[PDB]
Amino acid sequence: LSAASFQETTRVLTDAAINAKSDSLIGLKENVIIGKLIPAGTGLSRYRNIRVEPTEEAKAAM
Amino acid sequence: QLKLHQCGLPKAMALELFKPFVMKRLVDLNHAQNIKSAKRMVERGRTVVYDVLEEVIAEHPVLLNRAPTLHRLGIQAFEPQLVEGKAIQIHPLVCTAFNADFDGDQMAVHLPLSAEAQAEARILMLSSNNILKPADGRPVTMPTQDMVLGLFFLTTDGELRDTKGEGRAFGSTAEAIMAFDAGELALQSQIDIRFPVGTVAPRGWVPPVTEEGEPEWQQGDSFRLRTSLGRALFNELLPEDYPFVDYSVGKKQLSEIVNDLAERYPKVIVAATLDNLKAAGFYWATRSG
Amino acid sequence: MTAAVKDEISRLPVTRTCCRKAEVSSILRFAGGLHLVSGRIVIEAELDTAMAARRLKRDILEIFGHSSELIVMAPGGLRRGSRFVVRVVAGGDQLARQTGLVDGRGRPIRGLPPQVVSGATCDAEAAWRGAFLAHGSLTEPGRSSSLEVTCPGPEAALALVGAARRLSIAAKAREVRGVDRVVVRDGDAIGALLTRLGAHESVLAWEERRMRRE
Amino acid sequence: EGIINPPIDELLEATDSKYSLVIYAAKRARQINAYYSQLGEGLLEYVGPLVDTHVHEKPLSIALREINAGLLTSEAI
Amino acid sequence: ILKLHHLVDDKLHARSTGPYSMITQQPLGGKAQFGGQRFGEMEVWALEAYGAAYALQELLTIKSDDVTGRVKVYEAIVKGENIPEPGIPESFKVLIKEMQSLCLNVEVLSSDGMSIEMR
Amino acid sequence: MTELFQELLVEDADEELGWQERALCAQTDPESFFPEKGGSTREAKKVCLACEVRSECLEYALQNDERFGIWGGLSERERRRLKKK
Amino acid sequence: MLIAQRPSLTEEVVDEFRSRFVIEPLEPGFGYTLGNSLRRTLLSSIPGAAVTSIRIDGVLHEFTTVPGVKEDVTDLILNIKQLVVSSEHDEPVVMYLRKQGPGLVTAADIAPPAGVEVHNPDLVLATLNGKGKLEMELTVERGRGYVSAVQNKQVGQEIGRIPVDSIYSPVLKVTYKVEATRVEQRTDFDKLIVDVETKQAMRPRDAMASAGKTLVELFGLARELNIDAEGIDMGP
Amino acid sequence: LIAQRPSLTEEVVDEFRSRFVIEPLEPGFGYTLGNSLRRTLLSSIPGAAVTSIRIDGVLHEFTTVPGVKEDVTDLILNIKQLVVSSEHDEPVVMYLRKQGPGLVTAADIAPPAGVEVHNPDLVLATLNGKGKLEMELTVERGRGYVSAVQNKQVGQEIGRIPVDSIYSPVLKVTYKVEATRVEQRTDFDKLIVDVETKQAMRPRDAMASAGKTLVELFGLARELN
Amino acid sequence: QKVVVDEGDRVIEGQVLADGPATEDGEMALGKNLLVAFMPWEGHNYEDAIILSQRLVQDDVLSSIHIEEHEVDARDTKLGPEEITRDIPNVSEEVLADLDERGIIRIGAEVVAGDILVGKVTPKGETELTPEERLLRAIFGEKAREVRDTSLKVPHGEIGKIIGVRVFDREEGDELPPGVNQLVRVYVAQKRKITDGDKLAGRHGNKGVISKILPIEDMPFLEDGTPVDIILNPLGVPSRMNPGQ
Amino acid sequence: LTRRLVDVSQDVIIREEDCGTERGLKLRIAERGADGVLRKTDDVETSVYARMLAEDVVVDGKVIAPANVDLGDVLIDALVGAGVEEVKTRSVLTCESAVGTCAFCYGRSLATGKLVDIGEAVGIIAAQSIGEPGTQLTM
Ligand code: SF4
Ligand SMILES: [Mg+2]
Ligand SMILES: [Zn+2]
Repeated sequence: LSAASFQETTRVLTDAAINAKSDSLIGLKENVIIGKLIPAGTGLSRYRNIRVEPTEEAKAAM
Repeated sequence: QLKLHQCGLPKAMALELFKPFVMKRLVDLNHAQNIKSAKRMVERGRTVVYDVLEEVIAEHPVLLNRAPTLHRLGIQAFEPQLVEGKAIQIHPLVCTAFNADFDGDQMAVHLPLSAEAQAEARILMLSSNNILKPADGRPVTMPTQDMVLGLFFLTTDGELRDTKGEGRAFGSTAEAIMAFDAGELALQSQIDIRFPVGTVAPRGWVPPVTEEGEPEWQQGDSFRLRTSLGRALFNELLPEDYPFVDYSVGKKQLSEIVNDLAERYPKVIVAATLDNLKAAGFYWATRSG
Repeated sequence: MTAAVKDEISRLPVTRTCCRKAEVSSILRFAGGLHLVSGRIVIEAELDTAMAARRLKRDILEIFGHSSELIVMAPGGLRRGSRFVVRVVAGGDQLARQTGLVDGRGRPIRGLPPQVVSGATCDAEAAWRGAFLAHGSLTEPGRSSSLEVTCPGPEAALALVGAARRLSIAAKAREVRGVDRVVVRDGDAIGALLTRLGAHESVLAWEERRMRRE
Repeated sequence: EGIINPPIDELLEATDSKYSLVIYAAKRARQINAYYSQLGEGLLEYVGPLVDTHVHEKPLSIALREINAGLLTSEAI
Repeated sequence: ILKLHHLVDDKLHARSTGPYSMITQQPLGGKAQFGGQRFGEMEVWALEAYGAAYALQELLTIKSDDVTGRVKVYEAIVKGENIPEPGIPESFKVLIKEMQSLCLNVEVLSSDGMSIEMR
Repeated sequence: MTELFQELLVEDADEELGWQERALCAQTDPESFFPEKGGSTREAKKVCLACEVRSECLEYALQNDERFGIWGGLSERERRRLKKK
Repeated sequence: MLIAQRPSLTEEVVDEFRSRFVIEPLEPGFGYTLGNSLRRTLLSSIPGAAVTSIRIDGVLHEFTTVPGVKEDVTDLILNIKQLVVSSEHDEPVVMYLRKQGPGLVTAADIAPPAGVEVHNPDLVLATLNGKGKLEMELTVERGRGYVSAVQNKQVGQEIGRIPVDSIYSPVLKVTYKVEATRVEQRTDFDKLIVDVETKQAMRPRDAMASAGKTLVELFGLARELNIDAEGIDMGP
Repeated sequence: LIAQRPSLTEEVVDEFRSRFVIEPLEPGFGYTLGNSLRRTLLSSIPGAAVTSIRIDGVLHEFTTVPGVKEDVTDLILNIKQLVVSSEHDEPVVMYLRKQGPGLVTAADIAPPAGVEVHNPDLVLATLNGKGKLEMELTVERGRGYVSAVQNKQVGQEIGRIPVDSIYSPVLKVTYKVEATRVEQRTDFDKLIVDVETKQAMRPRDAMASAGKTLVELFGLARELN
Repeated sequence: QKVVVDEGDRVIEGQVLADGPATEDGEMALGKNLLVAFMPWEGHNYEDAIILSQRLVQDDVLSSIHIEEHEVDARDTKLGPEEITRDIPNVSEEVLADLDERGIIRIGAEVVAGDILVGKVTPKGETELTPEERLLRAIFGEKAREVRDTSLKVPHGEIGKIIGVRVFDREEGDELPPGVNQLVRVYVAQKRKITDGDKLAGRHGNKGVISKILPIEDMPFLEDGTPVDIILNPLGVPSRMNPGQ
Repeated sequence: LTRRLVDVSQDVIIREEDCGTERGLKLRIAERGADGVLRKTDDVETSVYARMLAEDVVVDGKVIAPANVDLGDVLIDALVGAGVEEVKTRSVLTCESAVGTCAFCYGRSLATGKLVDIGEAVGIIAAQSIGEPGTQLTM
């Protein structure tokens, strides 16, 4: 996908069709193309898997 | 007049971008009965619509951009405020980042919507957090023209200048300013000024005044320094803890000082100091001659 | 007699925005008025309850976005009844136009605002609650409470009767000596109405009092 | 006052980096907005705000204020 | 001093919603219409360098191509609630159809190897 | 008292859809204007008596010829006899 | 005509002797019309009293050093300058400083005559060591504003009389700025902020009142040309 | 210590130009007073000016009338220079009627009782042998500059043409601070303010109005107690 | 075009009788002579910006008249021909107040964004309506006219007077294209004064956008009290190597 | 040129805190002068600043600079004073991280003056920084 979107689309596509290559969507360009979160910055799974709750003291106060 | 984290939008553009928010808000305050009447009122441009717009627009960052975007400092988030006219107002300091001139350039404005987009535009991309350049680490948000000139005229030696005074001793900077108002003192003449306890002595400052049985502290001791009124006024712009500068400030020295400030101080203090330097530079560049 | 009832009603928490708007409009219409002085319109609302004035001021500030003064000097002059008066001078015209008292760039609306009418049952009962807080009484002189609340002009009274009808609660408008009110006489309707308004302890006390005496 | 406050350094003292702070503040802001939207219903879900607010204040500002004050916690699931 | 024919009256334009194109459903371009400003490659690179993923995702999906997401975003804004999650842009589907018309057997898989069928 | 100097001089709407907006009954229980069962037709008649667009309401009702409710301060058979006269 | 929006003045107090006044909402312009005039009249149009010259015993006009005193002559003069005094006699009046022995010589040891007062006796003047003696004469008189050291009036009058700069004005520092204030109606209306810092004797409010009185008199001077002339009326 | 107080005296250069000498002021104080007076004079002196016109056979500004040498847009610029003075609070109307060849000089305007036109030698238009000018002018009161979109009323007819209004009787103001060293044993100043008005009022009245405007602000300053 | 000659003057061959768009007495005149001072002023002329005076707005020193033309045509369709008429289906008469008897706006009438210049109606034919709209129609008893409105409206952000209207009718011998039955053109003119954001320049390649317009009383003034009309930045002269200015 | 540079090096992002590697580049500082006194090399602000030390430096049986430090100007001045010329720093060219690179080998982030974060996108920044000044180089 990235190679095709760079340049020489016809040659890249006809080379990938014969080999039956599979794209795993690990880069930035592919994720941008298909429209999901890029795997960098705030799009990583380290940061997005959390739980935000008030402290017991704060909830008790209000 | 803007701050380093502010921009000015024309009210037509602001009302067009923020149409749904304004409609919701003025249906919420009972200014309109439903969405249809609210949309009609917004489209026809009534009076209350702008009053509501000026409060829905608060604390909602907008991303400003100029093409070509050669590096990531070409997109930056600013807090918008309404202005009268049809042209966007931009802080003079950020121009070098955008490579923006005022000979007829144009810029584009985008509006984040979701909470994540606002958090990113407010924490990552804010304008007063991007002093340094990613290429080499030297500041780009720095006083460049008409401010370097003012700060150079303020802090420079009177080689061929008409230096009046040249031997007077003053008890404070206020007295020096009072003498300057009358035609008795020059901004570049050398005089002895006494400073209060708070000030920090210049780096170096090899002699703590020779004594016998009475020490001195690096801070909290009043000392007399022989300098010009211009340097005394320039040192009122820098933070309270910064050592006295006491030397002519071109553009290399200003870059060194700004880099030191960015390295050693928090971001709010650095932004405030940059605003102070900008204001003083313009003020003393007008009277530079 | 009614001080505890009005205290309980004032202390009742409220969440929905439309009901708060209806309550504010009702109280302003009944126990409020407008004055054109110094070329500007000022809204003055007189209440004789401790918490009700604070509640009205908070509602105005929250939903309508305005500031009030909350003076305690008695317009009556006795200063014993604690005749609280809440005032709105800044943006008074906007508040009057956006709360239903005046609409269409014309005369003040005699009845309740059209927004309050033809609304959900919650807004109808909120309007009745505001009307009771503003003016009203619970006499119980003889056999029935005579839960009478006075209104300015036949329009407000008959609008209150209509709102009460939507609650499946009987009511009757009446006029005497040039002043008109809405009253409900039978005990069952009184109890159901007071229960709907939100008061609980007063409702019980009235229930046991009526059952024991009758 | 405004976008400048609260200072970014004080916030970062309560988290690991900017990237985690963005998600943390955004999630709290979504919780506050969801609580406000369904306030008309009588519901027990979502909580806050835990600080004194204005008439109409953006939920993100309130979330950042609570984060700075230290009234929240973050776990990893 | 001369007065040039570059008046600001004819330079200012803004948009929140307007006409859309036919084949690909992105906002129309120009100023005679309402028109949308372009977000080219360089701006995408700048946002990627900043590390802003959610802002980029919303710019690329629920502002240009996500046909069913535009109306939902507008409704959410007007009713005052949370913005919904983005979908999948129409341009990707058009691209897949164009490649399939060339006798190329494209197919998007799940965590296991089963096609999603793209509706 | 609180007359606002007969609508005062502060107005920004400067727009009116029609004579519907000046209807007084809109500030009043709609149900009372359609007496069911036997009902009564005098209180709402009094309400209509003070309406400022009574003539317009009567004219529109007659032109469209509604045979229900009370319009322009008149009930069904008053309208019928006026139509027949 | 009519002003149509009456400006008002409000005060804020920072320290015991620092204030910040805000005047708003001023018409377009009118922020610089009465800003610089306010600053000038505050700084140099208010009477006061101050020291004019000294005569330290045993020291000529040479400022090499003061025997028996740790501080040099420049420090002594600067310390004397910070002294705040009040007086009533038009002619200059002389008072004597007679402190002696090792220790600390402060302003509380002066012996002012009748009609002259010192408003900060706790001020430090110098330090004495080695059983030295400090004999001084201080001449004080009245004036306005800041006047530099009056040079030698008569060369042969005496030997040791050192003249000094005189700061008569109670107000020490003044600054001002203007901003835009109005939001509801058309903007660009001016708001003026004036920051004032005086000395221990006078309060900023009195200085502002005196400045207002002086300017009112000065401009009534011009108004007297034709009293029946239409201006900008204000109402209340 | 100096007891002498300031004083103001007048000198007349010509009919509409005066020089006011104020002395003896404190040192460094003349420039501020001079500039304050200059700003007030150039800003807030009330007057009167034409705020609208309508011609018999004209619908808008971008057209020409038969028999005249100039467009309507080039006649609006000529009547914008009329120096009129009015005593009526409400708007007043004047009529201009001319027939036959010649010049429509400003003196041909026939004003009602109460208003006056002070430059009767201004040239508005030139008419040939088949042209007649019948025009109606409106005069109001105010101060400063009004941009002809404030002069647009709600019920404007198609034939009414609003016009820019310039209410300013003052023409040129300057000042000179002679450091005369007035002999008082010390340093002092001598301010000299030169005022020229545009033949609508006399400089004494302009100075009096400026002083009356300026005394009020410092009056609300002095009431701080 | 203005006139130069007088009613009695004698003209020789080639002499000038009337000027042009931007000529003054027969010679080119593209701008105005303004009193300029070179100095940096409070940062309002920072980096090529320009500070102007208010005297250039009072006296229309830099004002210009701009004109625009709008076109609309009525043609044939499947369901009969379109019509240019004043009877717009559902709009208040207040909107249809300045329109002429032919449905075309009247000369001399000012317009603002949203107003209709030509009233046009196109037939649409029978269509299915959603249940809610059907119930609304039943409540209000209105009837679909079978024709929708396609009038010509001024674009967004436009203003001005109406200078002229020109109408061609295919049945009046006019040579309209095939399929067009009627055509109409409307001319809208407006006078623009100089405002910030506008771009000025000189003859030596020194351009800049106006970023400030100060009052007359706070411009620098010479010894006799004459304010300066424009303030330029000196820093742009030496680095750009154009000492000609 | 910038398009090509961005494409070749887009998938280079930080994905670790430390790979534990001990390998590094030998970078020279303090070129010997003709006077016999060590003087800091001219091109050090863009060669050794903002870069960690792979192995600790030991002189006179001490620790002149501990391992894994930012290596600012103070440390360089101290090293030059102590009489040191070559230092074994850490660079991406010698990173053993199994996934991408790691923050320690990359070093400090020049845009914020702090250690690069675990989600940073360094390839795009490098491409943009290299390509931006290409409009000033005489063709
Ligand atoms: S006359 Fe018609 S509009 Fe008026 S109150 Fe009666 S029913 Fe309503
Ligand atoms: Mg340029
Ligand atoms: Zn590594």
